Amino acid sequence: KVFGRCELAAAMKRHGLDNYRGYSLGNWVCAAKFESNFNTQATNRNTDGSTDYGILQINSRWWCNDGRTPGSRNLCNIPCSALLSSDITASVNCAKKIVSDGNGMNAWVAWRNRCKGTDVQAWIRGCRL
Ligand SMILES: [Br-]
Ligand SMILES: [Cl-]
Ligand SMILES: [Cl-]
Ligand SMILES: [Cl-]
Ligand SMILES: [Cl-]
Ligand SMILES: [Cl-]
Ligand code: NA
Ligand SMILES: [Re]
Ligand SMILES: [Re]
Ligand SMILES: [Re]
Ligand SMILES: [Re]
Ligand SMILES: [Re]
Ligand SMILES: [Re]
Repeated sequence: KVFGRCELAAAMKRHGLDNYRGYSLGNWVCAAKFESNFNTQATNRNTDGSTDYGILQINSRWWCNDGRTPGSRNLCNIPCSALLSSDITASVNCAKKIVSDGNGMNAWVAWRNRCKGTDVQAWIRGCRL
């Protein structure tokens, strides 16, 4: 599913991401924009053989199991395929674990490089929330 901006903001808010670990909703929408272009089915294979999955491009080296990333962990205790669903529950629950692990949203390189320090409120501007 390719979400619209405001639609994703509302869903992320229903799923408890607004101000989660202190990160306002716009940070999460911005991250999703630049990680996946709001496409829940986005995948990206990395040169190390791990793969990134879903709206927030969560990586199989640490967070989910895809059966083809040797020596990896599955710290979110999910199949990576769950991160591709039109329902964002699995991606949100895993993202909550990732953002709590020490480095905040810097865990998403695209967030650090394209959202951090910017007017992220613009991503939710005008949306019915
Ligand atoms: Br609902
Ligand atoms: Cl947009
Ligand atoms: Cl915001
Ligand atoms: Cl594996
Ligand atoms: Cl394969
Ligand atoms: Cl699995
Ligand atoms: Na894994
Ligand atoms: Re909803
Ligand atoms: Re909010
Ligand atoms: Re690995
Ligand atoms: Re943080
Ligand atoms: Re701001
Ligand atoms: Re809401």
